[PDB]
Amino acid sequence: MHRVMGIETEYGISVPHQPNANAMAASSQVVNAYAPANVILTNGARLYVDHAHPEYSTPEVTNPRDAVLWDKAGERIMAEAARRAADLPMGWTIQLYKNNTDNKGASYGCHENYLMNRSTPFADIVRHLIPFFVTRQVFCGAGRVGIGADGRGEGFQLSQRADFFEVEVGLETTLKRPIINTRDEPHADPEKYRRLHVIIGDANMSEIATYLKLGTTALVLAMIEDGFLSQDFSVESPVGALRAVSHDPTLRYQLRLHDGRRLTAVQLQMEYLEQARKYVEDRFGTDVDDMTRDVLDRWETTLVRLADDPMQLSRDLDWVAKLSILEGYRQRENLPWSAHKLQLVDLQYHDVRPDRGLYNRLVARGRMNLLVDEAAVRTAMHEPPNDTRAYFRGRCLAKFGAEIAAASWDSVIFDLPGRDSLQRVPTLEPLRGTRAHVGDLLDRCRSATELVAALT
Ligand SMILES: Nc1ncnc2c1ncn2[C@@H]1O[C@H](COP(=O)(O)OP(=O)(O)OP(=O)(O)O)[C@@H](O)[C@H]1O
Ligand SMILES: [Mg+2]
Ligand SMILES: [Mg+2]
Repeated sequence: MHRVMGIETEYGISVPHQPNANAMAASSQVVNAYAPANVILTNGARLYVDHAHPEYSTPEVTNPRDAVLWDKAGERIMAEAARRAADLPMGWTIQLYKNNTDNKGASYGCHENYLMNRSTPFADIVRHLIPFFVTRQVFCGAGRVGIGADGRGEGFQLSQRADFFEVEVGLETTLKRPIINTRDEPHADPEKYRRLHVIIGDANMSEIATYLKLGTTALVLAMIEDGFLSQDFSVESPVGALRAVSHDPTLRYQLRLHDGRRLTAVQLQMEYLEQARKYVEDRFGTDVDDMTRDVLDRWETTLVRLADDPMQLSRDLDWVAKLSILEGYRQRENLPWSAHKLQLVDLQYHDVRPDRGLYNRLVARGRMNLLVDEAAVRTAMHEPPNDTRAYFRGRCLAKFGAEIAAASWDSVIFDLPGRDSLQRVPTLEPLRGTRAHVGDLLDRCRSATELVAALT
């Protein structure tokens, strides 16, 4: 399938035995440790400090798989960065967790960006997106021990971010956290593209969960752009139903719909599913991508698997995988969900360290289904996507990085010796500046000045 998307994960950061240490500082020390604080990677990825958290923004990708690949790559990058921070003269040993909460009452988001037609009514987006985002935590939920933002509430939930959203629509602020974020920063031609900023998702360790999160959403976004959805999935008290779903790991609870019909999160997801199948069949027909049908079947299988038993998905889904780890401890040690150990286990699951990370052990123990190979994940660290402008950005920093004064999604600003003014080549088109467009040019160009000349 093809959708221009990206995943910006704000990594949970902690400094052991460092009450004095500042998040902004620790978050910066790690981002600066990888430099050899906004840093653009050869990956086309972005490393920077955001909200006092180290953040990794994948390069722009055209599919949920590559998004998975370059997000995962970000984990390896975060781990490496944190290790280097300890190697630096500054002694800080920084723990990084890919998670949405520190269980202290603080919540940092894993953002998913999608490129949509600007012509797509935002009202239709909100209408059909809200119900989807509320109920997608079934597979997407990283899982969280403790209920409510404070986490003092005894229990296990699907979503780590669910308790942190008061409002359904609006701009994301420090005080309020909307389900549907109103911020439009396309970083692409504004008339042609709208960048949908999805803040409601939990950062997933599981490659499948991320795949489904991005894939299913991408599907739903397609139907919204084609105005395919006839019905209204809108839910009364979506923000409440959001938490409700998260708060029920059994997924028994049904949402109340403005049409009056009652459906569980999974049933509602199935509604989107068959609608998604019905949409792709109508449009794609036989030409449908393998990945589109893969996301389709994985979405259907998951929802069916979920309905029958959640735990059979323990290899695929974070919240189920974690729940597996958690229920084990509980049965073995007879611990209530109020047990602090369960929270440490919840947190440790997201630990970026290969040895310490519970998800990472599961992967090493073969307890998780991977959608991508570690060999590719490694390459995806220094190597950008070929199908996106990230290629031009990434390759430039690698070869021309020395001559580059600044880079972003919007452009790459070179400094050419002999030119008093900085030369800016904007990457406005996410789909341009790919391996095909700039690939040869970047191979031939001996210098940035030579490259800038070719582009001009
Ligand atoms: N045109 C686009 N369409 C879809 N996704 C995009 C686009 N441009 C960038 N992205 C994605 O957005 C992420 C970069 O987001 P960034 O960390 O800069 O946050 P932001 O969008 O500036 O907002 P904030 O700084 O408030 O989080 C990348 O992971 C990338 O994949
Ligand atoms: Mg960001
Ligand atoms: Mg963001």
